[PDB]
Amino acid sequence: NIQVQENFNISRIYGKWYNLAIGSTCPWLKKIMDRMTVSTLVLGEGATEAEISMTSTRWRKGVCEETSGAYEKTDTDGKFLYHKSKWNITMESYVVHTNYDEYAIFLTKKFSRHHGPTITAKLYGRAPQLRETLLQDFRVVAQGVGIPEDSIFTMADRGECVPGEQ
Repeated sequence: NIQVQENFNISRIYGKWYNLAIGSTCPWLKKIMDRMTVSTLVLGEGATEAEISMTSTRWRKGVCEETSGAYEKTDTDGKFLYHKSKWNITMESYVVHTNYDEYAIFLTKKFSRHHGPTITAKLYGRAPQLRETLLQDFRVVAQGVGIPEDSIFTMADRGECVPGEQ
C-alpha cells in the first residue's frame, strides 16, 4: 500500500539533502549499510523538463565518490522512475512523507529479472541532523513497509566531500 504524500509539491523538493538513515530488504544493501556515512544528495532539473537530475556524494574507501542518475517523472507526482536498461533493472521511488524544509522520507522499490522485488527506505534532512522523533518516524515508516527493525541503520556524519577538491 505504498502511499505518495498528498499535495506533493515537487518544485519544493529540489536542492540539497543529507541521507541520515536507511533501511532495506535488499540482501546486498543489508550487508553494506553499516559502512555508509551521511551522504549528500542534490536534486535538480534534468536533461528535459520531465527528468530530475539526482547527484549523490559520499565517502567510499579512500575517496569522495559521486553517483549521478536521471530519474523520470511519471503519471503521479511524488513517484519517480529510474530504469537501468543495461541491467534490466527498474527502480521506482516514492516521496511518502516530507515537509520540504526539514526532512523527507523516500521509499524505493527495485525490480529485477533475477530476484523478487526489494524495498529500500531513506531518511533525508536539509541539515546533517534532525530530532530523534524524526528518526523514530522513519523507523515506523520503514517497518510499516516490511523492513525489519534489524535492517535499519542511522548513519554517522563524517561529514561532506566535494568532488574535485584538491
